[PDB]
Amino acid sequence: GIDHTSKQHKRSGHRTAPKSDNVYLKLLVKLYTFLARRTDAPFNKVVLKALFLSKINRPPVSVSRIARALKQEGAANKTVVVVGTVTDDARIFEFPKTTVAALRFTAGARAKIVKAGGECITLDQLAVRAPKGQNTLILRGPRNSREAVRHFGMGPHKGKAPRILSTGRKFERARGRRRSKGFKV
Amino acid sequence: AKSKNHTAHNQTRKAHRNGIKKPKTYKYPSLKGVDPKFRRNHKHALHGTAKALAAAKK
Amino acid sequence: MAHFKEYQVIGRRLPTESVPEPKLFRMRIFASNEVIAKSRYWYFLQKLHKVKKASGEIVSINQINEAHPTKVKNFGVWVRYDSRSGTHNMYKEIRDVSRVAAVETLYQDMAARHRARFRSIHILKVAEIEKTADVKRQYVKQFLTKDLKFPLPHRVQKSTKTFSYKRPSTFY
Amino acid sequence: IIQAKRDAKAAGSYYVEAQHKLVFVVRIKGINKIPPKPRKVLQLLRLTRINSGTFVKVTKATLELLKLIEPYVAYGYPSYSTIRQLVYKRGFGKINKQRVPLSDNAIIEANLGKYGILSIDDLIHEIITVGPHFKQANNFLWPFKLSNPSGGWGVPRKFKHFIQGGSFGNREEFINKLVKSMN
Amino acid sequence: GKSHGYRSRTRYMFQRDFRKHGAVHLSTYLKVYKVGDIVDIKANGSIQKGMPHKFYQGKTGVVYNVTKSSVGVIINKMVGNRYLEKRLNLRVEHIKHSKCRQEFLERVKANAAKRAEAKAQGVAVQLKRQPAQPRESRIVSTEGNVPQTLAPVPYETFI
RNA sequence: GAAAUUGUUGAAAGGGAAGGGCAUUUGAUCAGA
RNA sequence: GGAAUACUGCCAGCUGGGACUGAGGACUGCGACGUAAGUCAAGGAUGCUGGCAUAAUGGUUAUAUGCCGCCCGUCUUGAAACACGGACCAAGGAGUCUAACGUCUAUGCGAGUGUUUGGGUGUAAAACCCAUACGCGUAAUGAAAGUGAACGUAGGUUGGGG
RNA sequence: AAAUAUGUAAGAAGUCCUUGUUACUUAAUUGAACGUGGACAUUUGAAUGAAGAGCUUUUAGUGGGCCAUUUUUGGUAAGCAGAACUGGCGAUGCGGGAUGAACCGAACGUAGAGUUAAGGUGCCGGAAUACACGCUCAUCAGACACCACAAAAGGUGUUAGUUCAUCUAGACAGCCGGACGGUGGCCAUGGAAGUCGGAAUCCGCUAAGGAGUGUGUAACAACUCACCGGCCGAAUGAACUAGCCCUGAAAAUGGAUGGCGCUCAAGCGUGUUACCUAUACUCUACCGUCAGGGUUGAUAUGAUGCCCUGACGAGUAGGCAGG
RNA sequence: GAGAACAGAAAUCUCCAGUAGAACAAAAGGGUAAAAGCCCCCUUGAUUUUGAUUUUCAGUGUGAAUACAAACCAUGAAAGU
RNA sequence: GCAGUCAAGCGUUCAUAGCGACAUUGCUUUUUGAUUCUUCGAUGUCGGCUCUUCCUAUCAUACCGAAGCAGAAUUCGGUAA
RNA sequence: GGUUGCGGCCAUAUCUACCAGAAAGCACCGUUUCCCGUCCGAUCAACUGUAGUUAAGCUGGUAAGAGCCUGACCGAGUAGUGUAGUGGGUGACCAUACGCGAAACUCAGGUGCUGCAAUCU
Ligand SMILES: [K+]
Ligand SMILES: [Mg+2]
Ligand SMILES: [Mg+2]
Ligand SMILES: [Mg+2]
Ligand SMILES: [Mg+2]
Ligand SMILES: [Mg+2]
Ligand SMILES: [Mg+2]
Ligand SMILES: [Mg+2]
Ligand SMILES: [Mg+2]
Ligand SMILES: [Mg+2]
Ligand SMILES: [Mg+2]
Ligand SMILES: [Mg+2]
Ligand SMILES: [Mg+2]
Ligand SMILES: [Mg+2]
Ligand SMILES: [Mg+2]
Ligand SMILES: [Mg+2]
Ligand SMILES: [Mg+2]
Ligand SMILES: [Mg+2]
Ligand SMILES: [Mg+2]
Ligand SMILES: [Mg+2]
Ligand SMILES: [Mg+2]
Ligand SMILES: [Mg+2]
Ligand SMILES: [Mg+2]
Ligand SMILES: [Mg+2]
Ligand SMILES: [Mg+2]
Ligand SMILES: [Mg+2]
Ligand SMILES: [Mg+2]
Ligand SMILES: [Mg+2]
Ligand SMILES: [Mg+2]
Ligand SMILES: [Mg+2]
Ligand SMILES: [Mg+2]
Ligand SMILES: [Mg+2]
Ligand SMILES: [Mg+2]
Ligand SMILES: [Mg+2]
Ligand SMILES: [Mg+2]
Ligand SMILES: [Mg+2]
Ligand SMILES: [Mg+2]
Ligand SMILES: [Mg+2]
Ligand SMILES: [Mg+2]
Ligand SMILES: [Mg+2]
Repeated sequence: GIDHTSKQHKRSGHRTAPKSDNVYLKLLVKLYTFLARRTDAPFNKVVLKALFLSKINRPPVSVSRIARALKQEGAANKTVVVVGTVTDDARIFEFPKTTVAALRFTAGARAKIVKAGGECITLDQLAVRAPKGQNTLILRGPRNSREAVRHFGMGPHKGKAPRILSTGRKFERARGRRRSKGFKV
Repeated sequence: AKSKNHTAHNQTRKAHRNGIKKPKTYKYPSLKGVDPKFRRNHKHALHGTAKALAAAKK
Repeated sequence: MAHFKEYQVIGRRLPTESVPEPKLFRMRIFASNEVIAKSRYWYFLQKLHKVKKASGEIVSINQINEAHPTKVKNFGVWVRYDSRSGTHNMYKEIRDVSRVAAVETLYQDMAARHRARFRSIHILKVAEIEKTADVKRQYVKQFLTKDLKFPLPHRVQKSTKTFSYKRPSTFY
Repeated sequence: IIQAKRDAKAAGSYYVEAQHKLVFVVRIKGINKIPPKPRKVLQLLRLTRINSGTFVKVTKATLELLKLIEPYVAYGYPSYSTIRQLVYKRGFGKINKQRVPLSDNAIIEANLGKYGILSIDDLIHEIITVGPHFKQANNFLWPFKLSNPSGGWGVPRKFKHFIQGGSFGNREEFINKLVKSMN
Repeated sequence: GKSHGYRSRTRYMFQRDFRKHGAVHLSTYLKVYKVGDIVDIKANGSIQKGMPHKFYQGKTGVVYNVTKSSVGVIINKMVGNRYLEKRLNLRVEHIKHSKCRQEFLERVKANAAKRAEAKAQGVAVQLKRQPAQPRESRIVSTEGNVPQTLAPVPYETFI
């Protein structure tokens, strides 16, 4: 007998492979597994981990986000790496010339980058260009912006978006939502 | 039929399974209950300090 | 609690700025080892003086060997013990060659006759009665007569084997 | 030490030897029905299994732990021979924690060499003399997994104090015999 | 039926420290509390306003707010299996400055002084406190201190 | 043309149930090199 | 006065008998001995020999012997229960589908998305193709009339992977 | 006014120095708060540990509990009823307590070896009819906690003690001799003389004798004892204390230290060793799980692969995974 | 307690002692002495706005309470309340 | 319900022949309670009749000890179901 | 060092009974037109500092003084208590082991200390 100080046979709780069955994603994972093992590159390790992430953990990164990251001081010539989808944004009117490595590009995002005069490369092209992740800039989309997230932690005085199908007057706004009907929240 | 009324038996074991958690101290704690006069003036003091620190980059 | 050795145990009532060099109290403790000797020392010092193990220290512990381990002595032993219903003082006499053997006999005898365990007995005093005719217990006095002889009737020899072929004898 | 004792006796004084700086503690109680505070103290002394042993540097803060766990452990003052035999036969180190046997001095140097400990005898020295890096050397030592004693416990019942004819508590110098029979 | 009022079971807790009843001395009001100061809560039963609940008697917290006659104190209350932040509005008669950190501040100052004098004089720091160490060897003399032999005393009643 | 249930033959065991687990004796039977 | 011996402890002192185990499978390491070559008990068994070559070992099966073994299912704090169901066997026999949803995951596309109401077409309930709409999303808030998201490098501070 | 329990602190979000903002505050650049700039990494300021820490979502079952020690309420009490802390059972097998949910020991992958726990070692039954000092004889002996009951009160049974006494100037017991006088002491009584009662407890002779220890009479008488002597000659008496044993001690089918049986025990108290054996501990092998790693440089087809290292494995309800 | 016509044990007047042995609406507990008690004077903060907080607690509601803010007031010489 | 221990008293005298207050220790489970553990997919729920066996806290019978046992009768108690 | 004003801690400062107090201060003390308040110039208000006094207040001292305070190997490592045992005991309870550890009692000592400002033989 052993007085265990922790749960026995506990799984790490982190993905060690993508749940996806995409053969090309698995090939990318094989490449970056090799790189992360035999380069000592923190970039390679974090990209390998990012290649496992589920869809909601890979929120899209827009060309606007890329442009702001490049407006960062000294980042103007760094290659932007997005392990996920790069989406287009018409709210910007001056996109810079840059190199973006991403899992996927929207038609509009690819068009905007190429029209600005840059290149859209895949992550294996990125691995060939910078096996240690030289001069890279890893961008991540706004995870805590999902519609599902605003319902998380619902409760009194939390301000957290009740789960509701129909919105408007007569829909969860009377008793418990104002001091004139019983109480407020 | 009468039944048990109350006991704290097993409650500490239940609470310690996931452990009693210290409440994650933060720097810059909230100013929720702080005196509103102090807060009203603190907003102006901070806006002025921000303006001064901005202008101080010449 | 086992075969006994006698230890002198000297403790201090640890010095402070007020009282340097405290008064070095000593006891003769019959115990089977030194851990028990020091434990008994602290037990009796806490019965006697305002001190405890945490506020004192053991200055020394030394086994005391019998000065004449091969001469038969008569010991007077004064004990204090707790019965099931009270505390009592007792005086007994034990014939043996050493204080440790006398004390072991005393513990056996207290257990046998009064069901007094080790924890219930205090050895107040053990002293050799130097002069016979100061032996005051007949069960010892009968062994001090001149030219003492006695047979050992009905000798029972133990067989090494299950069966015997002779219908044995108890002569001696 | 021997000469100081003799000289004090010759001068009519008493040489009060220094208090012991090192104890070896062995958990002699199973893992069932332990009150929470003693159980936590046992886990913090890494005695999470019966017949597991660790070295503890004696201070007030650790003496008050031994006091709490007394009915579940036998402990005492380990000799150089006992420590040497423990480390030689049952010495294991924590390297990615990986319970690595101390079969070569290269492992000891690779993990404790930053403290000046280059060999198994350097480790034994840092244990017996409670050195500046005793905490790191002792924690690097995996808790010793001893067997039951080979000639028995010497008592019919283990779970009263050593003073009361049992096995637990401080048995100060007899811990060497117990551990030698357990090793 | 059962009774759990605000001041239930406080009969002795909120009493006035026999022969210390009456008016609160002026030092209590002359004390100065700043946001961040560590205070111990001990309710004064003679000041019924701004009084803490009985749970906070003997609790130590951090001043987060300062008002005319009171301070806001942050306490960490254990509820269930975690701690919740509680904000009490206590009048200054129910709080005192905590000495739970005066020893720490004095150690901080002595440590700075020792570090300075060390990096000025040589190389040694030894700035961490240490638990009470095992005693060192000593020689105990018998000159004027010959050991006295005690024996257990016989039983008697003396009643 | 299953099982329950049954006859016959063959084998075996059987002092107030039978059945089962570990191990081996004995009998019968059998694969592997 | 000089020894001895007991007791306790130490030896990186020597040495005899017994039991279980032999995992691994080129080399690589740390050592030891040796002057060096090499050798070794040093990162896990090899060497020599005998009988058998099949029911001999072994498997299966029945039986015997030693020790052990209450009747399952169920409700229950508690069942072998003098609690309930069950004489036996075969076959059947109990979380399904749907409308609308929460979380999570996969996929496609992405500020958009959904071809399949319908139309075209067809090798004809398939597959293929498609306009306008519509649904959800891209704006919230207020009972409502209504109003409606950049001081700033879409802010400052602290931490923050890279 | 404890013990136990309990709040806080033991640093870089720290300490020190200078000076910017403000509509707050001050008589006042006074202060408050927030900053700018500057200095301080070996012990960044106790110990020990840390199969890491932090965070989130979403759902199952459950929402009859019960037991043990300790604290504790109601009740005579209960295997009763109700609370506190912990540990358990439920949900759990295994060794022990014969038997048993909860007690003791210890928690469980499949095996081998060794050692043990609690409990045991006459035989059942593995293991000393071991060793040592005593106690006990029961015509209802006793024989291991939980636990399967016994008390007050007693016993020249026996053992060990405590205290006070007597004693060669002769003790205790035994046998024998004396056991008087004032005096029918005072009072009463119908009668009361030592002896139905109250009170007084004297004196002489004295070696010694009570204004009386009992029997006796109506009262007498008469016997008898305290008290003193004769004989004997070394020890003896009293009150207590507590061990074992005995009395106290009565129920219903025939039966239970588990059984047999056991008496310088195979009982009781105590001490020392040896020995027996759990699914526990130690070492090794194998299975699986988890974790950390190595290896896409080729013939190389299982990179979800191959391989190295360490640790772990109980389970109802329930969840998930691989089949 | 000591005193004063009726007037005594109880009327009213006076002094002394008096740590609260009184009073504070009510149950009990706490609290209070130049007061929180008694008497007197002035008053309506028992008002307005909408937040925060504590107890019960799911950290929901309700009740009750605490400390502020922004007003208008009361009282006092004033600090204040 | 049954039985002890002590012994102020009753018993003309006399605590204990036979009793026995004030107290106090127990036993039993043929009383009645207390509890709700078993049984509500059901243990046939009064009494009598019949019949067997068991217990002893013995009414009689056997043999005894004690007495406030002269005899007779009776009472107390022992071994005894 | 005394004294006053304001104080801090709130008896080592309080209470009882006596004695002493130089200077200054404080105080009692003198008066009722004014402001003010009373049944009452007793209190409170005002005026004088002049008529007087240390009688009292006040301060200090004294007391095998009461109280209070401090300390103690004084009691006491006692009571209690955390942890432990297949310890004892029919039980009630108790002993032992590892720790913590009172209160009463006894004795000894003490009887305000001090901040700011002003003033004084
Ligand atoms: K029924
Ligand atoms: Mg319930
Ligand atoms: Mg052996
Ligand atoms: Mg044992
Ligand atoms: Mg108090
Ligand atoms: Mg057919
Ligand atoms: Mg058939
Ligand atoms: Mg030897
Ligand atoms: Mg075979
Ligand atoms: Mg069986
Ligand atoms: Mg039931
Ligand atoms: Mg069942
Ligand atoms: Mg039954
Ligand atoms: Mg049913
Ligand atoms: Mg049926
Ligand atoms: Mg079927
Ligand atoms: Mg239910
Ligand atoms: Mg259940
Ligand atoms: Mg269990
Ligand atoms: Mg039993
Ligand atoms: Mg045998
Ligand atoms: Mg008795
Ligand atoms: Mg007569
Ligand atoms: Mg008996
Ligand atoms: Mg036996
Ligand atoms: Mg024995
Ligand atoms: Mg095994
Ligand atoms: Mg892996
Ligand atoms: Mg499992
Ligand atoms: Mg007033
Ligand atoms: Mg209410
Ligand atoms: Mg119940
Ligand atoms: Mg029926
Ligand atoms: Mg029937
Ligand atoms: Mg009878
Ligand atoms: Mg006047
Ligand atoms: Mg005046
Ligand atoms: Mg005067
Ligand atoms: Mg006095
Ligand atoms: Mg236990």
